[PDB]
Amino acid sequence: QRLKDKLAVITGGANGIGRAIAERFAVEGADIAIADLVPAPEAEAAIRNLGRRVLTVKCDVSQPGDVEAFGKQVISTFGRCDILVNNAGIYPLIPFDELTFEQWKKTFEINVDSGFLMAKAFVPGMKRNGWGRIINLTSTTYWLKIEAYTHYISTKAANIGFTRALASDLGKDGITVNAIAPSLVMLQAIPRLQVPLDLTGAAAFLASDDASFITGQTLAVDGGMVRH
Amino acid sequence: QRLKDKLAVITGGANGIGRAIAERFAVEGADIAIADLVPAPEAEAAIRNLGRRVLTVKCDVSQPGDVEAFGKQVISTFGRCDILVNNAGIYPLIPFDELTFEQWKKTFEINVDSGFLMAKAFVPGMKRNGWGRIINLTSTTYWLKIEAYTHYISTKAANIGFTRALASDLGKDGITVNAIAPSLVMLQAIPRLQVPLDLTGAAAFLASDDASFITGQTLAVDGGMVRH
Amino acid sequence: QRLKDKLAVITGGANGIGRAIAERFAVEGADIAIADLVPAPEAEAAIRNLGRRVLTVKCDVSQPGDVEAFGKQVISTFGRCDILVNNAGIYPLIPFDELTFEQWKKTFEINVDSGFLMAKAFVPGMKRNGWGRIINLTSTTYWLKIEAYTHYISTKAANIGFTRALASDLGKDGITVNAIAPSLVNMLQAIPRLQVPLDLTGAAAFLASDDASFITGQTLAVDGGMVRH
Amino acid sequence: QRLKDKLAVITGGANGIGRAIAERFAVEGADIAIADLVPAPEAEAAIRNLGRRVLTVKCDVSQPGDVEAFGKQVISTFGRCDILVNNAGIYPLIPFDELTFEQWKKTFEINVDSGFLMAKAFVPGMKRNGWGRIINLTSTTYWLKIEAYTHYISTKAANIGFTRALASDLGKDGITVNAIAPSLVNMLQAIPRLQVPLDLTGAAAFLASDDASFITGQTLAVDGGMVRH
Repeated sequence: QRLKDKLAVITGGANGIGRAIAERFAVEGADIAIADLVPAPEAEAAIRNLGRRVLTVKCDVSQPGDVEAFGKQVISTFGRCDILVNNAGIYPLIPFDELTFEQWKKTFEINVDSGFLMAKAFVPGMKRNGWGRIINLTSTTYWLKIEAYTHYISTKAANIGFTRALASDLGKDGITVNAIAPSLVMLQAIPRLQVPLDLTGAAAFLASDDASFITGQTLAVDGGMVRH
Repeated sequence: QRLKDKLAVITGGANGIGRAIAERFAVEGADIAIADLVPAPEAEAAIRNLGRRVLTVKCDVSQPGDVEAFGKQVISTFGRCDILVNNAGIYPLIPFDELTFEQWKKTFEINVDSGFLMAKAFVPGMKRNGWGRIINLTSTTYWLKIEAYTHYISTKAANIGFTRALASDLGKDGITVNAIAPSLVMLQAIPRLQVPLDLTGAAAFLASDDASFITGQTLAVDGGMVRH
Repeated sequence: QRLKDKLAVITGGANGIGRAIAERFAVEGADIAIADLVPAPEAEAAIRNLGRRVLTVKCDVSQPGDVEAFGKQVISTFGRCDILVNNAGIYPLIPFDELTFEQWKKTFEINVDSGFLMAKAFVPGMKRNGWGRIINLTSTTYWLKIEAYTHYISTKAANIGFTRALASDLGKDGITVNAIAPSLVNMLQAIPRLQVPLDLTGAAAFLASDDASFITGQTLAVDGGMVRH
Repeated sequence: QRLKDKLAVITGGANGIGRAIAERFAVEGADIAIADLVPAPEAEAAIRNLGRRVLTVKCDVSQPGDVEAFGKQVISTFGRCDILVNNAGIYPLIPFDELTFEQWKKTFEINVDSGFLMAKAFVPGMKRNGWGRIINLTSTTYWLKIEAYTHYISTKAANIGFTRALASDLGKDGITVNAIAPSLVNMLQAIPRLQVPLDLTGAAAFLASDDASFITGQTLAVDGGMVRH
């Protein structure tokens, strides 16, 4: 258990990749705090069945108010967040001539602001303790030619810039900041369909002390399609 | 005259790199339209000295209303915009601990929303004429370890995402979308400081027929410091 | 023990990073085969102390004859090779105006040909077993402005192309091919302290495990956050 | 006439992209020196028709003797070499299990050594005069998942490393070193149409001109917007 006595936060952790990472971290000894719009009964039962503590909060991660309240709550309950996984995000297909400023803005609020708001809430606790991990979810579409995702790819690129820049800011405090880039769901080197479990090993590795000298990096886990 | 009979819009073109690019484009034969919060007397004089037309409009490129008005004025005055240079942007140094959500948002509104708003205003005209050029200014800090620029580097990264994704959406309309990455102003291969004129060649190149098959790319002009 | 019942080959494993990776792999439960110019008594003792099998062979990894002989010996001795770490390499500083074709050629033979020769020797066995891991050591100097390394950086870039192209070739065989980029032996890093061999071992073990079965053709920089790519 | 009174050398300039670059440089005012295994009658005609001087030398760019002799002849003929375009190279499709060390080696000798040998030949003069442009041709396959090109992609990656490292070595001497990555020749590109030699000339002329004095160590992909780096 590489994450023993650690409290990990996963946004959008009620389902999909978010939940997969949450459980993997729990398996590795970490207690869990999930922030999402919908309830996470499944994740909660699986995590508790592992003997781990878990808290689920209904929250709109794009709203400063909800994130501040979520942060206070997580701090009151577990006292501190050691690992922050910014997984929350939307990816609607929208042709450029139909893309409105409102849709564009909404995409940034959910995909980018949430990671910033969450960092503001938990970095202080990490700095005080001299150890921390922040993992941002980006996308391989960042390196691919694909239409109707101008708003989406712009935010995913922002996630990488956020990762690199924040890593520079927090590197002296024992905190690493990295990103994981899954495919958006032949062109891959490994002819296998991607599944959430394919990303849990990388997340666990990055959140462990086996990667303490690794920060500001983006690790693509996609069967070898993109190269960077 | 690689830019003969074309109207180029340069946001934040009153000074610095924006101004240098505007004048070079004029030298190449293009009429100019500048969007900025301040007047551009020096720029106008240089452009008119080249026998080219110029229009400078007081405009807050981050505000939908201003951009929409700016767009109608440009179309009414020149009929169309063939080249859009999204150069406008702010880059204040702000340590993460000091960085607020308001400053974070403001940085995105100026550095990222502007490019989207301008594209929405001028892409229709380019598509109709079957030719267009959009050049986004980003920053080499995107690949550098430098503190106090989490907000800034996140937008600079978004600019690249925007470049790559929009390039894919408009590639079939005869419009190319590229980005130029100047350094922020020993580590360089070329031992001398960067000056505005070092970037004009690349901009004129990307805006001409010599680069009609180049799109979605990011060109670094920094004396050989970053490599990507 | 994620590497239990695995035979891992480490080139240039008698010292430094090579030796460190070999020992960590042994800790993970794998047996070890070392190819190097000099003997590896220290590494062998540490590996045996962990209760693992270890073989060291005098070998110039740039010579096809040597590598071929090394391959046969490893296969005979362990039955197979599941993990190949192409660590071997040199990095002499040589100003361009002083760099000769002989030196340039020598740098490629050791730094690039070794990895190719080692792959030709162990890939068949991996393909047959339907599982394999190849890890190539490159360098962050690949993304850095630094003089007197035109030969070195050229080979380090080649290591990456090799990594990417071979990953494509073997993607259907259950074999992944990735690279690790350490800094070349403070204020320029996000993490201030100096890099130590142990900083790379965690990354090597991860890539060699099932935790990275869907990861291939990638280059992982472990340098305290200096380079970004 | 951005290249007015310059002497440019283009390896493999008898046909395809090489020739296209040669003719464009001639259009921009430069005299031409071509190194290739075959004659360039079509190229020589067009260039002389542009009012420019041209020299074509039967030459195997992978051999030190040939290159050294080519350099002396170019300097002896024009008294200078301001621009070097390392365009020569081969790209045979070869599955990994069939790729031999000999094939691997030959691919490096032609695709990589040639660039080095030409630099040693012309860099001294560029440095002495304090102005120079070196342009290396690489390939977008460097960033693409594609099989049977392990040898090829490894050399194309070497070209980028060479470009980056040499740029650092020559940056203080008024010399820039950059690379152009054309696609190896529809819906995979942002601009659907097929790539043609002319698509690369604009970038070649740009980099070799004074419009790119502050650009060095970079790789410019010209492929219709397929790859992104």
